[PDB]
Amino acid sequence: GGIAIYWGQNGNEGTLTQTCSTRKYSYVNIAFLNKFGNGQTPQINLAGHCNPAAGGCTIVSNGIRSCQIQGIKVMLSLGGGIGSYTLASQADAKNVADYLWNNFLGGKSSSRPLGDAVLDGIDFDIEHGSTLYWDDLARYLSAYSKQGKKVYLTAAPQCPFPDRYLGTALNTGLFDYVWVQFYNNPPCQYSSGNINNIINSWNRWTTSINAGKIFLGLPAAPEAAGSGYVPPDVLISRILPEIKKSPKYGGVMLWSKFYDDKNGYSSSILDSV
Ligand SMILES: CC(=O)N[C@@H]1[C@@H](O)[C@H](O[C@@H]2O[C@H](CO)[C@@H](O[C@@H]3O[C@H](CO)[C@@H](O)[C@H](O)[C@H]3NC(C)=O)[C@H](O)[C@H]2NC(C)=O)[C@@H](CO)O[C@H]1O
Repeated sequence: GGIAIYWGQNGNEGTLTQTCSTRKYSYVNIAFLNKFGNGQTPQINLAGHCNPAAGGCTIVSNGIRSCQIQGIKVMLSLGGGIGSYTLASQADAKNVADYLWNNFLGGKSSSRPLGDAVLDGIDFDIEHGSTLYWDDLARYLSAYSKQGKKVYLTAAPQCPFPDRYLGTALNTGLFDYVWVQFYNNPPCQYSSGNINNIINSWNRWTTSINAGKIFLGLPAAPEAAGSGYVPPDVLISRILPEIKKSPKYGGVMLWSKFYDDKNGYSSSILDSV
């Protein structure tokens, strides 16, 4: 399969064009539209890469076009660890789907934040806030595919099955790629020597949800998460031999481009995925 990567949360990690030109990733999730819902004006946060006021982040459409011409899929990730995002009602789900359509996908807005490129879909990295209406947000975004171009739906649930924020949304069957985060969660992640908490968790997910492909989400360096790091040699010798048997295996997802560069994790595992 391929490597999905999160880009956008450290200004020293290189441009989106530098990231796609690496030829290591097949999917890039742009990290974070971290404020929306509840009448808030939506705001994208891309750390030190650019300030979105007055179209500062509009240069990012160059990197999106570059990645797409190389067949890389590019999603805008909603959520993240830090932010006031929430949906207050089903009406709010409609209003947010609307904004996302016109500002990031095929609708139209004078003020598109990342510029004129049309992203491939929306990633759900919902970690806190309401557990409600995310299934409605996924339905309203799917319905836009009926106006000709396909909107991809991905989700990054953390590994406790079911995810309290994303379980109802995952049960619709509308998601294309699900990259389960097997880190910062001791009961389902790797701890030295023990591979059975992560494999056993992998089994609950690949047999329970109705989705296109499931990926093994990992931290790219011991510094990228509080816990959950797996050394390259353990991943390749002990975990991937078992999870690649699954027909739903899609590949591996890595939290952050930034850490991946410092640690050379992709460079170590790219042919085994
Ligand atoms: C271990 C890990 O990856 N943790 C992630 C957090 O880093 C991340 O929060 C973001 O942190 C970065 C780095 O401190 C923030 O970037 C700074 O942003 C300001 C403007 O907001 C900018 O002036 C700084 O230059 C920029 N620093 C750099 C090096 O680019 C960024 O604002 C934080 N993001 C948010 C939403 O607040 C969070 C995000 O959820 O994820 C952690 O996992």
